[PDB]
Amino acid sequence: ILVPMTVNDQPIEKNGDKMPLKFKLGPLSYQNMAFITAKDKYKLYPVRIPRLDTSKEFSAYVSGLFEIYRDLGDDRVFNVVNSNFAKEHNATVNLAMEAILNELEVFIGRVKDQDGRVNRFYELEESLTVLNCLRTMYFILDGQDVEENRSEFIESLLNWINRSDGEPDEEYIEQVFSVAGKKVFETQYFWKLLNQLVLRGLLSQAIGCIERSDLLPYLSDTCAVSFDAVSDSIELLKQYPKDSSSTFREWKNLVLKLSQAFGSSATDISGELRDYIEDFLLVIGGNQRKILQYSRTWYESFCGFLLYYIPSLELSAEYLQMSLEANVVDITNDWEQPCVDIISGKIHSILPVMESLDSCTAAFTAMICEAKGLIENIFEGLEDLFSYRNGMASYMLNSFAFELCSLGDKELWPVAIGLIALSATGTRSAKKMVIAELLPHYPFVTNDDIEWMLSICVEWRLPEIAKEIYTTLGNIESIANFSLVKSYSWLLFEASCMEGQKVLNAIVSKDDVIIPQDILVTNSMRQTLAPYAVLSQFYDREDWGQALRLLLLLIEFHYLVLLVAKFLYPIFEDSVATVIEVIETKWSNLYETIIEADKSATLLKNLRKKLNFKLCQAFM
Amino acid sequence: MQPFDSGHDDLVHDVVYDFYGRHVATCSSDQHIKVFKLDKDTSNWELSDSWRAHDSSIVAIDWASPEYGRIIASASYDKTVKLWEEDPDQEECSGRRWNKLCTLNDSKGSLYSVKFAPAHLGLKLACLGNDGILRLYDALEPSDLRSWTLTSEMKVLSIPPANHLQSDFCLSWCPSRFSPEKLAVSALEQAIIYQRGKDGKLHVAAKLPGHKSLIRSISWAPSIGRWYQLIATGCKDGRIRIFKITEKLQSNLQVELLSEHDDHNGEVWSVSWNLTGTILSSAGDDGKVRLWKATYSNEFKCMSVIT
Amino acid sequence: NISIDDAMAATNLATYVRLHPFSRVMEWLFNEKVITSLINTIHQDPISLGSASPDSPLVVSILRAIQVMIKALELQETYLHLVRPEVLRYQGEAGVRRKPVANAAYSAFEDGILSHLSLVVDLGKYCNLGHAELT
Amino acid sequence: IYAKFVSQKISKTRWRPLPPGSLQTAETFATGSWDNEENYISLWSIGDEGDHQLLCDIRHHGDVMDLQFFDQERIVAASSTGCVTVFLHHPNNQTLSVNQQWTTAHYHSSAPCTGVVCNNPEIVTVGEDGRINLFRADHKEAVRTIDNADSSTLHAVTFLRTPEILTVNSIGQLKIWDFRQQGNEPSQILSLTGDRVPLHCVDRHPNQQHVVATGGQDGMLSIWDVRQGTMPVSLLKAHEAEMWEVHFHPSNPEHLFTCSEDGSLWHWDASSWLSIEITSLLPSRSLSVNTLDVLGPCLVCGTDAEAIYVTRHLFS
Amino acid sequence: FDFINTDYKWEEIPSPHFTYLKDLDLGPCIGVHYDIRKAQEILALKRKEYEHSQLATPEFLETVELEEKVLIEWLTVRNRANLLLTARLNLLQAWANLLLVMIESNDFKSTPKMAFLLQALQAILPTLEAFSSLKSDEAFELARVAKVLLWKLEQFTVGNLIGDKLFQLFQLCLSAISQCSGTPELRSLYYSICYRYLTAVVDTRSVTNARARTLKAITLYGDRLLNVICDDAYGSDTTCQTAAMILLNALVHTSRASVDCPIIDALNRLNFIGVLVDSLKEILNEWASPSQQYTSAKLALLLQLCQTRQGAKYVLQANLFRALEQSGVF
Repeated sequence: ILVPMTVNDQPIEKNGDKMPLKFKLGPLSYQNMAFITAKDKYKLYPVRIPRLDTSKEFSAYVSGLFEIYRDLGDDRVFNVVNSNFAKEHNATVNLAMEAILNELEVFIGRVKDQDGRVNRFYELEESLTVLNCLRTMYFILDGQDVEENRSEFIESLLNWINRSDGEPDEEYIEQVFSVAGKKVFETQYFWKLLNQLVLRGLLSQAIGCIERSDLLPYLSDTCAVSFDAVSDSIELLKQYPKDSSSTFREWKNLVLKLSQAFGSSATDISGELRDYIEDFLLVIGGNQRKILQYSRTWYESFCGFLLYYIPSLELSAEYLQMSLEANVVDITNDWEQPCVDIISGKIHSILPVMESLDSCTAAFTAMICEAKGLIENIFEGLEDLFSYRNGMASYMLNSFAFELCSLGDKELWPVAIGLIALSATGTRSAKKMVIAELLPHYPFVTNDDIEWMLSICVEWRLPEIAKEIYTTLGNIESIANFSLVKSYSWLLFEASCMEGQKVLNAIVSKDDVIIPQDILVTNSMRQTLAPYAVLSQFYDREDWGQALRLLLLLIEFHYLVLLVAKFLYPIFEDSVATVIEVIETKWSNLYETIIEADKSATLLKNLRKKLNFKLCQAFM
Repeated sequence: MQPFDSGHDDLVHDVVYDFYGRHVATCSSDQHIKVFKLDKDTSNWELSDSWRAHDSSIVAIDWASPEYGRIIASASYDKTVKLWEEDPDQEECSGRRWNKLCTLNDSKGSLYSVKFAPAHLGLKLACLGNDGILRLYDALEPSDLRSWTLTSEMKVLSIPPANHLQSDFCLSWCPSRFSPEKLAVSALEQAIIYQRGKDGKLHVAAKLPGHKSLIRSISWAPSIGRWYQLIATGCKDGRIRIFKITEKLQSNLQVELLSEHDDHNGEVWSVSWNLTGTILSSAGDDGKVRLWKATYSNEFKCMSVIT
Repeated sequence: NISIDDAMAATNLATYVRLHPFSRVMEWLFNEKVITSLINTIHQDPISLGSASPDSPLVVSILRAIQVMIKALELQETYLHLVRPEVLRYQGEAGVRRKPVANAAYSAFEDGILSHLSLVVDLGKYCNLGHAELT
Repeated sequence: IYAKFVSQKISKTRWRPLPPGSLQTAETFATGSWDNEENYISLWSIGDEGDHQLLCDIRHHGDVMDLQFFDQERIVAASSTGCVTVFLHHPNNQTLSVNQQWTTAHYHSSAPCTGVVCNNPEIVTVGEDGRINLFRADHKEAVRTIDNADSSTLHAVTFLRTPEILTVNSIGQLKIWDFRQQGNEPSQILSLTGDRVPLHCVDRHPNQQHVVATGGQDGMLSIWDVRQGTMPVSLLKAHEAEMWEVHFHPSNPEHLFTCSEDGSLWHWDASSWLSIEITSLLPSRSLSVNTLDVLGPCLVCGTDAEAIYVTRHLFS
Repeated sequence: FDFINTDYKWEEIPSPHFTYLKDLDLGPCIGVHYDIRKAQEILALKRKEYEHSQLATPEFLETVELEEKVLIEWLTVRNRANLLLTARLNLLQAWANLLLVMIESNDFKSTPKMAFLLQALQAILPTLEAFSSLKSDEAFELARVAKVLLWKLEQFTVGNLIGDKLFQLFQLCLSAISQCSGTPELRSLYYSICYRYLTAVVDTRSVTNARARTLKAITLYGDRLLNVICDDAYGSDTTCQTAAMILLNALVHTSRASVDCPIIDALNRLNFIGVLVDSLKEILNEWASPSQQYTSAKLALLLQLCQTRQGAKYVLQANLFRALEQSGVF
């Protein structure tokens, strides 16, 4: 794929000295960067990865599919309550296939409505057609024949066919109901478009196109005989069986009877209308020759064969062949060949191409194909997952996850991590490592985002990761919130300095109830003690107790000692003396500055104060 | 996402993303370092700050892990390496938003590259220049972002001839968190890998053979999920190379060549990786950028060509 | 550990299993001398236990022996499963000089005690003593 | 949808926000009344025609000009007197009290406070005095007041990204302000030229901080992108009289809701405003719909018929 | 008989909100025994991953802790409920076996034990009404006891109570058949109960009132009920198809006594007569033995439809002359 880096300013022209182009992939898929190391080339070109989906519709799609994946539970795996486990397994899986199909339809819709580019809509519909066909052929009957469940099958088939292409588009209905050079509606066109409708199961419309021109007119008048045919034929059409393969057995009976009766009877109509009515009855009766004759595309043939001839997939091999002999595969669209492949047994080798259309769809497709047991891990062996060692599906899912991580949409990160966590293969420790490396890139902003991260660190036991994340968060109010060892020590020192200099946080340490609950370390305790001391000071024996507490704190710990000395001087028995002594025993620029600020020599003043205290003790 | 002017007078050498991909650092020959911010509201890139940082041409740059703060490192032809830390208490574009935290003058030759090490090893970094001597530096006390000690010195090249303008050197650490400390180094035609030994010293654990010219770029890929390592190189001989390195003349390291690509027909100047090591990028003379994904067979295929 | 978790902590468990003396104790338990001494200590006249005091050392020794036998019968499977192969592999890989003290014929702990018939008789006779713990 | 009659003209209705990580839908809402000798702020719960329970109420002096939840338990009201009040709900005994207030938030003599928006801990107000205040919980005085910010009447305000805000006035101008700015002039003015039609309401797109919707005297809906020049990106004919409120749906902003003096409440469904099907939700006999609030599948609105309309099932 | 009580609601369990850990199922936990460590390891890994994500890990930790403390008690309560349910099932089975052995081996007169019979009927009435379509294990033990009891059968007062409950017991049977509840085995017992009820009880003003009201119950369901019975025939089970075939004979028989009939008409709309005549082919292969008795009821039913004037129309259109020729029985 060739895309223009910038369809505005292209930084090169002639081969004029092939310039050194440089490119760096960014942490965000949609924000990479290119530049050039050359003279007069100082522009920066932000480039986003070719064919990247940033849309909301896409993330919605992704979430929906992850839901289907998650909801599949144990059934997303395939075990190579006895004979029912099999049937019920297929039941739920087959249903999941329908869910995927739906989610993709919705997505495709929202793409057609909110869009700049409709190419995405077309590709997504194609993906849907191919998936409808896949379900119709492997996700309904579970290897059995149509009799096993005539209702569901014909429903899906009829659905698949009438969503693949648009024709017959009502823009073509009026196209012939307008064209003349003939009497009323009786040229190869009307009938071709009537048969087409029948072959596609579009019986309602079929009937309508008849009650449009000569149901009662030309027939009820000209030939009363063929009028009865053309009428109770429309009656049989009105009651084509779609639930009982018995009712169909009898239906084709009445139809073949009608075709024989009319077959040899009163010809009171034009030479052409005669046959034109016979063919219609043959097609309805299931004549192979005719079903092929009035078919525009192979899938019309195939569908017809299943609807009017013999409703057995045991003949699909033959049906497809005849169909392709009549109309070759139309290489205009990308869905026809894949459908042919599906029908003809070779399901595989579609994952790479679907991966080219859309990574996501391909991923989950491979996943459900593994669930069905249509593809499995043949490998049989290096301590990790993202390889060929596990499934092809595991591989595609894990790949999608990783791709989601660079998308920068925090909504999908749960999908990514979940995808990895639920991966049916790989050691819990291997996943542990992968998550340990991905999580740090989570684009958290809210509090909740962070709590989610943490919850995942808990759930997976990544204390070194959580410790790192938090470290990133820590990097006055912020510091208060934070309150590694060195940092705590520094915080302690700061608190002590503040106390020496001397609200809600301080009280909590010593809405409010919630905070107390959250709080429920050494630095913190020290600050609390300092606060208590200050409170006592604000409030003789109390003062002494506070002074004692201060001396004890100083012993546990230069600036602090100076502040203490200052406090003692301001205040200016045996225990007190002992404390003073210990302080003297314990006894740079910042300290001197603090001393100068307090005065607005220190050792001498301290000694003098000590002497005074001793004298006081002696007098007592 | 339209182009924009860097604000540099002389040619720009390196552009690097921060951890979150929302910030970018640029360094040019006009001896300036510019930092751009990606405004949330208006999805435009807008200059956060510019400033003169070296006496000579600044060739390399790099951001440190966010868990150590906002730190950038620069290497210049003035034989030095400087470290800077963003001071959020300054106006943007004031030229005073990033304070020098230190300078490393040990190099006696110009410097071509500087790369921070994986966060799980502390503030660490490496540099290489004309002197052909790789040097590792460590900020031993994460509190003192000035306390930069020299952790190691290794002679990559042995006899660099005094008459060659034709010089190139590149660095790239192994990002892997669950793999023994190691880093890749390119020097002219050669490309060798170093690994931490039990003795806490760097040893040559292997070489990436095949280069028939100057190696313009190299980068170790994030091995998230894999058990092996992958490093790519953009040579002057016009070939991209991707090597698979597994650890099972004195090595514990195996070396496979996974791919070779000449699609560029000319020198490959830049080689870069995904955040997941899922996509590999290459740029060269043809004025084109190519994105590569790995096949199921572990071969590499071009998933797109930008121009 | 080795199947899901990484191979880092494996060395810790290996060193624990190799240095802990549980393996040597289990190996000694398969010796005939040990079980013979045990059944000789448990085989005593009834008059002594009858005239002895509840705090007599004989009763305490018999209780400790029964507890050791119970622990051995409980842990024999775990040992034979997750000790013997690892120790043998380590001895084969590295260089260790150890003397075997176990009997290969005694595939289990029951093989060495199935040859004593008076054990059950003594255990049944010791029920008329009144000691709750011993009973 | 159903109506309940509550014996006072309802100027404002707001859902109580749901607890973080709640899977329930909105069940409790606040009302403010106008045009009575005794106006009230009232809290109501809906039981599972609905059953409504009056939880508590409190007299509000002045007409309730605007009302917003600040958090689960705190409700901010703007009075015609110019007073701005934070009411506190006490769930334990179902009472309302006055938590804090700024009685001179707006003044000339008295000047109505016309609009309030909350981003805890911040509260921003505008009024007929053309004053713009930033208040913070538990701070007695405004953090910042932009005195004589607008020479026209300010009718409503929204945050863009705090401390940036956008106001709308009686001559159809959108003005952008920052509480760090010097002076009393806006950083940017947007307006539709021709008739200077008064704008009565504004809402910011929940995801796109650059996009706002406004409602006018002429009933029209305008969509604006403040990076896209001075005129609206979209101008859409709507109601037959004033549009009083406009709200983007908070979680799916492809849906937007408007109400009018003409007695209608419209649900606009664009499922983008930059780059539509409309359903009118109330019956044909309605008097002015003054106010609405939407959260998840829940809509509440208040009318001059002394009626509250509710649905808890907008999308089912 | 006081251990059967649904007021405790051992089956119903109050499910908390569980805003988080909701996706954590009990797959690897599960002899109903849900291991707690299998979920403990999963929730621990999830907590570690969330902590590594670095997004409000300290605050939201208590939420996960309390969710785990609630999940452990949830698992214990589920285990205890399963144990109580299996214990009640075993006790009910033992009681049913005892009652069957008592009723069967009892030479004492029946008129004195009629009091205990009516008491047991009154006691089981609410039990059946409470477990008519909830579970298919307790009804089995209680469905067969009523079957044999109905066949092993001042006087006016007793006759009214019996006939009254027999009418009420007839409703809950057709109600279960219309919904296709339980296994084919349990569904077969209901056919025998309704069979003798429509054959002996109903079959004289008192008879007209009972016959009239009886047909009303059948008409209430309509094709929904007959559709289930028609599907049971020619099925996999051997005894269900036999009882179902014989049941249709009693319905059409009692309906004629009440010149047309709605029961026979419904069978034609459900395509029952069509498939029934088709099975007539190869009858020689099918014909004491279970297959022999089954065919007897099959041909016996067709004989009844050929007695009413309306049956000839639907039966003749089935082309039965060509169906009996391919079998070569003659």
